[PDB]
Amino acid sequence: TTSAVNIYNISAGASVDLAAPVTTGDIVTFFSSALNLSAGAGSPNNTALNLLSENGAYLLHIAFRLQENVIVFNSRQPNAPWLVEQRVSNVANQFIGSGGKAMVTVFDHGDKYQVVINEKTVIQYTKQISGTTSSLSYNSTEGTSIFSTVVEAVTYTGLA
Amino acid sequence: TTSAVNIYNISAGASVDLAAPVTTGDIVTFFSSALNLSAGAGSPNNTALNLLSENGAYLLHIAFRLQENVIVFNSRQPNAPWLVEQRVSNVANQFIGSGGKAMVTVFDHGDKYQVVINEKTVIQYTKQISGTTSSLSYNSTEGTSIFSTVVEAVTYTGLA
Ligand SMILES: OC[C@H]1O[C@@H](O[C@H]2[C@H](O)[C@@H](O)[C@H](O)O[C@@H]2CO)[C@H](O)[C@@H](O)[C@H]1O
Ligand SMILES: OC[C@H]1O[C@@H](O[C@H]2[C@H](O)[C@@H](O)[C@H](O)O[C@@H]2CO)[C@H](O)[C@@H](O)[C@H]1O
Repeated sequence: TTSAVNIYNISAGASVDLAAPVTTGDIVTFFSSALNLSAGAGSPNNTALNLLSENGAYLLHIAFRLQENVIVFNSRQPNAPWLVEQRVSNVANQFIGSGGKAMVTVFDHGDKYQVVINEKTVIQYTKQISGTTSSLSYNSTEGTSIFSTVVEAVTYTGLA
Repeated sequence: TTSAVNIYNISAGASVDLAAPVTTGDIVTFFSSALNLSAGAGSPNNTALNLLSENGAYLLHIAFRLQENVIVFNSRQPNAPWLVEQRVSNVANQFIGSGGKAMVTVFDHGDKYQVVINEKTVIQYTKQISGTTSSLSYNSTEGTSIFSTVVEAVTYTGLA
């Protein structure tokens, strides 16, 4: 009955602490003011968007790899190996209908994460780790990111 | 479990039909790529954002008046008079923290409409009329709109 909107500007390489955590029912949307589908190779990730728990766990890791022409979704506890990674083939195909900008949305359905690029749902991710999101990061491979140097993030919390 | 994201480009003077209706629990966000808090007088509204029913009723009317330095929230059935209008004083005060752009968010709480400008909740509107929103309009007074000529709209439906 009293939802909230929080806006963040995330510079590449940075991690921001959410003024309000993202839990079941809440939403996170990343806005990119540019799209470079022919930027270069990632080491191996050109661009990575992360949702992190209060103790460093990678609730959700989203990685775009041009050289491999794929998108990877994984998770992992702090100082622990990477877990079972789901992948979606064809990067450009997902950004069809972009036009110099893109938005990635993540719905926290509680027991899963729905990832949408623009208007297309790309995957229904099954949570390998549970918990509320308290911080988000935008990591890039030097000079080869498919997104703008600064990505805007909007969270809609306190829905359910 | 299968929420949806729809993007719309709304030119001043137009109405768009939502590919997906907005009902209780859903969200609508308007994005303006400009802010003119010194554009001029509205006749009387400099800019109006409307949420309309499949019947033409104005579920929610949001109007910004610079000459009257106020924001009006009303509703009305088709070919009927305007109802009880709620008002918020001080236009600029609501956009504090903007900086060349703004976003207005409307949460459909079922029996109310929470309106947020950027991160500030401006009013918890009590629905004078109920129903699902099926179309949206952006009206303005020639040359005196406080928003860009084109406003982007993003709806998040199928939440509840
Ligand atoms: O799980 C995402 C994670 O992948 C790492 O690379 C993996 C690679 O994708 C996989 O095919 C191989 O078997 O193991 C590599 C190392 O775990 C990236 O290095 C890391 O940054 C994440 O993107
Ligand atoms: O209710 C919104 C509606 O207001 C109309 O103007 C009002 C005016 O603000 C009020 O002071 C007067 O008593 O009644 C008018 C309605 O006849 C606008 O003309 C209309 O466009 C809406 O903005």
